[PDB]
Amino acid sequence: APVTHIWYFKGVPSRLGYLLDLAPKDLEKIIYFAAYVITSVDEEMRHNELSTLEAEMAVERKAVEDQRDGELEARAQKLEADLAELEAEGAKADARRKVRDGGEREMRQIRDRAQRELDRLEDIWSTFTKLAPKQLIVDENLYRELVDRYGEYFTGAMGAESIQKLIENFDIDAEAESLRDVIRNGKGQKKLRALKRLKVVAAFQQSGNSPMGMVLDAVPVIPPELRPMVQLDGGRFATSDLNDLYRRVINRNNRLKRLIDLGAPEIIVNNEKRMLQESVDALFDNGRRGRPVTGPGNRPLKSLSDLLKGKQGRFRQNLLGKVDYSGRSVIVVGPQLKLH
Amino acid sequence: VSGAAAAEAALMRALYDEHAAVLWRYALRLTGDAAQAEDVVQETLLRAWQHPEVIGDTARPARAWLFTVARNMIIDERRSARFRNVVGSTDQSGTPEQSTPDEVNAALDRLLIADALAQLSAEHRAVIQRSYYRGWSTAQIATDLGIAEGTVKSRLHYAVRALRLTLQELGVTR
DNA sequence: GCATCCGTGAGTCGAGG
DNA sequence: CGTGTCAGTAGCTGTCACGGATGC
RNA sequence: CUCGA
Repeated sequence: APVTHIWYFKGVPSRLGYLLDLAPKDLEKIIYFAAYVITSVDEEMRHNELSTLEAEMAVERKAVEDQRDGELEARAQKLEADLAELEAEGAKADARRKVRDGGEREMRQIRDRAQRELDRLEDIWSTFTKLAPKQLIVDENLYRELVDRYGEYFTGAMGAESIQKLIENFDIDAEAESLRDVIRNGKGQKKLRALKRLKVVAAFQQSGNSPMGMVLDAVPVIPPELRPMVQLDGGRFATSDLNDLYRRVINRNNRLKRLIDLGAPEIIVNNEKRMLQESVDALFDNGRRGRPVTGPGNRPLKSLSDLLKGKQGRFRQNLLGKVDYSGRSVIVVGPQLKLH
Repeated sequence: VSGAAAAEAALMRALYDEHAAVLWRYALRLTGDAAQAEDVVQETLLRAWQHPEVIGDTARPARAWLFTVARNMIIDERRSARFRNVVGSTDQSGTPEQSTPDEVNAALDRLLIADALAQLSAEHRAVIQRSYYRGWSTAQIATDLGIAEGTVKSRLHYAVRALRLTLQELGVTR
């Protein structure tokens, strides 16, 4: 399953969020399977069938109201008959008030159970009417209804593969000139946010490299000598953390291949793809998003990017400073020595 | 119908919303690694989907069957593969870094062998450099140089002693 | 339109564990 | 291999200045 | 971990 490079999603500012004009939190919900995103919608087919789908939705709302009012009448008449029966029995009027308040409580529940169904059908129709690409649907049941009803009209997806489709269905030159039009004449409050967006978009336009590289289909493995596994004088073994990170990526990617082959429920496959995303995110930059993958002893494992960061990184520790033919000892004053 | 296949997917998503988060906590205590607990949850619920007998009776607690499957998965992880390796991390302190000796002794021998080699005939030098430097067989050198089998054996037999003469004359230790 | 919050940085060398 | 009554982290905040993207 | 300038 495709996966995103954590350097361009979680790294500030979010390079993907600047390219697709998507908020960082909305992008977090998409990649990690918390919200679907609309990739395409057949807007002309929707227009040529809007009148028919509107009448069917109106008929469905009418049948929901007719069922509510019928159920409420049967309950209200049963209440009035029970009170009249407990009055013929001669029970105290305070006991009738208990049966009265219970009936009013039951009718309130019936009316509310119907109103919730009416409000869902209002959101289902509202969402399908104003459906455009790059829209997010955080409610999973709502998206399930949209596919069950108007699935012929739109195409949505989750996870990283969806963003891979949004980058594919993305006009680099048009979005570049659209930002330029805002930049030429605009308000500095809303123009500065468009300037920095052009900084990311214009880079993909001129250079000739596709933004598709921010989503990975294959991850490279660093040669073994750079992540060596050494034997210990106690007979046991000590290995580099990178081997654990690669191992967890391999374990979860092979499990995903099993679920795809077995046709397991989409809830297991999606919740597995999310874990594969977090594993590759830890391999490249563990700890960047959320809590870091701890090893034995609550110790955060080092990632590939940790080999280059800070004073202990490759640059400062092994490139800016490194030597043979050298020594050191204590210094003592020598008055007789000459200055040279 | 197609709704019957979708009812099975809405059934798995149901037991996810009632048991996954509690099963993750249980595996989290037995392993201590959150990334490992997620792997145990996915594998436990995968076996629940493969066993309709556990998903059949709702009047029977399926939670208890999950804790037992996860427990057995965790103890199996705790065997041989973890036994040897899990101990040390090179990134972690307290582990000695690997080192490789210097090539001084090898470079000095190579310099003395290169001097003794120069004092050899072009025939002997071109035979020891094809047997020890190229590692060919006796018949392979005989095929290349267009000479007899015993000719390569004899040239090698002398050239080795010729080199021993030059080295012992320069004081090379036996 | 602005308060919030995230991520960045924080001496060099040496000894023994 | 099969698995089926409660069955649910450790650890921890005793850093801070500073800037700018992120967010109600 | 602890120490030296």
